[PDB]
Amino acid sequence: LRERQVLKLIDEGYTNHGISEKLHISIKTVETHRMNMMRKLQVHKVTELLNCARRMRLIEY
Repeated sequence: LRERQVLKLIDEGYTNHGISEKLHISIKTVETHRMNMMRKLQVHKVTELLNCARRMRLIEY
Protein backbone atom coordinates (compact mmCIF):
# COMPACT_ATOMS: atom_id res chain seq x y z
CA LEU A 1 0.00 0.00 0.00
CA ARG A 2 2.59 2.50 1.18
CA GLU A 3 5.42 0.79 -0.67
CA ARG A 4 3.12 0.60 -3.67
CA GLN A 5 2.41 4.31 -3.90
CA VAL A 6 6.07 5.26 -3.64
CA LEU A 7 7.30 2.42 -5.81
CA LYS A 8 4.66 3.75 -8.17
CA LEU A 9 5.91 7.32 -8.32
CA ILE A 10 9.48 6.14 -7.89
CA ASP A 11 9.11 3.97 -10.97
CA GLU A 12 8.02 7.07 -12.85
CA GLY A 13 10.97 8.86 -11.30
CA TYR A 14 11.10 10.29 -7.80
CA THR A 15 14.27 10.10 -5.76
CA ASN A 16 13.32 11.39 -2.33
CA HIS A 17 13.22 15.17 -2.43
CA GLY A 18 10.34 14.80 -4.86
CA ILE A 19 8.68 12.08 -2.82
CA SER A 20 8.92 14.30 0.23
CA GLU A 21 7.28 17.05 -1.79
CA LYS A 22 4.64 14.67 -3.09
CA LEU A 23 4.07 12.48 -0.06
CA HIS A 24 5.29 14.93 2.55
CA ILE A 25 8.48 16.34 4.02
CA SER A 26 9.72 13.07 5.46
CA ILE A 27 12.69 11.89 3.44
CA LYS A 28 13.48 9.96 6.60
CA THR A 29 10.14 8.18 6.81
CA VAL A 30 10.74 7.12 3.23
CA GLU A 31 14.13 5.72 4.17
CA THR A 32 12.24 3.23 6.31
CA HIS A 33 9.84 2.48 3.48
CA ARG A 34 12.58 2.25 0.88
CA MET A 35 14.10 -0.56 2.91
CA ASN A 36 10.80 -2.39 3.19
CA MET A 37 10.04 -1.68 -0.45
CA MET A 38 13.19 -3.55 -1.40
CA ARG A 39 12.47 -6.35 1.04
CA LYS A 40 9.12 -6.61 -0.70
CA LEU A 41 10.17 -7.28 -4.28
CA GLN A 42 13.68 -8.15 -3.17
CA VAL A 43 16.08 -5.79 -4.91
CA HIS A 44 18.75 -3.65 -3.29
CA LYS A 45 18.24 0.10 -3.22
CA VAL A 46 15.48 2.47 -4.24
CA THR A 47 17.49 3.08 -7.39
CA GLU A 48 17.84 -0.59 -8.27
CA LEU A 49 14.32 -1.33 -7.11
CA LEU A 50 13.16 1.72 -9.03
CA ASN A 51 14.15 -0.10 -12.20
CA CYS A 52 12.36 -3.16 -10.89
CA ALA A 53 9.06 -1.31 -10.98
CA ARG A 54 10.13 0.24 -14.26
CA ARG A 55 11.05 -3.02 -15.94
CA MET A 56 12.71 -1.19 -18.81
CA ARG A 57 16.00 0.34 -17.73
CA LEU A 58 15.94 3.24 -20.16
CA ILE A 59 15.98 6.40 -18.07
CA GLU A 60 14.91 8.66 -20.91
CA TYR A 61 11.72 10.43 -19.91
